[PDB]
Amino acid sequence: SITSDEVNFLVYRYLQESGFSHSAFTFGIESHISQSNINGTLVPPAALISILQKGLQYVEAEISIN
Amino acid sequence: SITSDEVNFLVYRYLQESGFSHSAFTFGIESHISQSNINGTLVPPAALISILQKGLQYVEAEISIN
Amino acid sequence: SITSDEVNFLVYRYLQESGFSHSAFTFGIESHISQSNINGTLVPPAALISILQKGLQYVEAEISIN
Amino acid sequence: SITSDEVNFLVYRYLQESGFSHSAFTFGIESHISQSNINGTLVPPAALISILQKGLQYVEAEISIN
Repeated sequence: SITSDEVNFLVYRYLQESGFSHSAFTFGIESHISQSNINGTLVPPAALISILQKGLQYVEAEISIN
Repeated sequence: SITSDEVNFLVYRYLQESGFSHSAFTFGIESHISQSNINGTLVPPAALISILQKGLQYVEAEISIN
Repeated sequence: SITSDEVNFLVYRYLQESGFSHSAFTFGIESHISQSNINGTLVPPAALISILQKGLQYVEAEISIN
Repeated sequence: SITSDEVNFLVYRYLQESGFSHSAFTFGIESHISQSNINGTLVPPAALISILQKGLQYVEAEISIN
């Protein structure tokens, strides 16, 4: 909540999923991903795109009560 | 709110800033990033990182209010 | 006899042919390969590999004459 | 005389030397270079560029004795 290694994965995903095969490959290595201790079978599809969408709304909502 | 191009640019930026130039380079070309209708001076640093943090916050904030 | 581009193209091919598809892609862009005055429809397969072989013989036979 | 792995390292070199840093890296991985049985410090600078130059001269020498 939320550490270095992870925002990596969250993104490494984004690349795999969005079809950025190369960028996936390269970032996979540069990120030292296969040493990165997260469980990938236990994090959602399009996990990056979403968590973002919401942080925006969290902003949007902080504007409007104020 | 919140198109591919944007989440892309956010990421590209996270790569540079954090020092993943080898990926930064590859991703930029694969995600046609020179054709970006984004003002990069109008992209604060740690942008991806901090937005992402507000997502998670908004998630906790919904779970604990239930 | 023998330009930068020339060797470059020779390599680019080697990457595609040998199926080093990630690098091929990357090297393509780094070595500004699309701007080249090479006819690719004229570049025989196993281009580099076999040119190497002949070089290596030219070493060996310039040693065995003396 | 002349193995798959051999021509790889040779090129991997050329990439570094040539200041093709990004393609050196990706190809470092894609060609499983850390597993390859060459002593890196037992191959001279501009190794690829030259073995090539000679292979072409050998070709020339063959045409001109006929």
